[PDB]
Amino acid sequence: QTNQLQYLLRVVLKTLWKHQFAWPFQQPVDAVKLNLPDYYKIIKTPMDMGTIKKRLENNYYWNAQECIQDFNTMFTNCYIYNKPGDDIVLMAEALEKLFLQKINELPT
Amino acid sequence: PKRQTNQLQYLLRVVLKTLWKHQFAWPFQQPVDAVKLNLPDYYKIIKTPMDMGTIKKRLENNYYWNAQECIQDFNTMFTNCYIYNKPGDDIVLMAEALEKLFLQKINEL
Amino acid sequence: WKNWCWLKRKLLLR
Repeated sequence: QTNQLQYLLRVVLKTLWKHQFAWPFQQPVDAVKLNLPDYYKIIKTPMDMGTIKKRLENNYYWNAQECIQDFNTMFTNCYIYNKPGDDIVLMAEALEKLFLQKINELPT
Repeated sequence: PKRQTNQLQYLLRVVLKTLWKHQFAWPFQQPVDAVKLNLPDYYKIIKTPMDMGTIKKRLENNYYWNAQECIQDFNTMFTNCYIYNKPGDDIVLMAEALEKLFLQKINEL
Repeated sequence: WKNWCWLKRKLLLR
């Protein structure tokens, strides 16, 4: 699915990347550097937009569903690790709503 | 106390060094970037921003006239946190601990 | 203690 993956990179990911809420999700959560000793115990599948970007740029995805799954993992990780009403959850919910608006227009 | 350079050196070498090593000091070691942190009304509520990183470089570079001016910046930093946030917030519990330690150490000037 | 790392930590604190 070359065309769907090209859209995920140039439209979906780029749109989220340019939002001012993107920065907490643009690189992996380094739990050691961030002094989060419990992060890897709770979150078993870390994921971020920087990793998604490199996977799209290096053709590591075989279809669009693989890429969409990584986006959802990123969002759920944030919802699981943080509480409702946390500032970062507000940012993630807005980014996910934005994500779903662009996934509606995915080509066939 | 006439030698105000000495009291300021104590604030830097003893007071600030002790606070800097506290486990709850880190939220106050850089200026609050209200845009990046999505705090849209922060600069409207807080008119005199202050942080320990700014106090540190001011102490190191001979900015203050006397110790009370430096103490005034510490108090502004703490009150800013109390004003903008709600009682019982995690960051307020951290500010209260630093302030208690701060007031504990300035007694020994 | 600075830049992104400090900001992230700062964000998670709220």
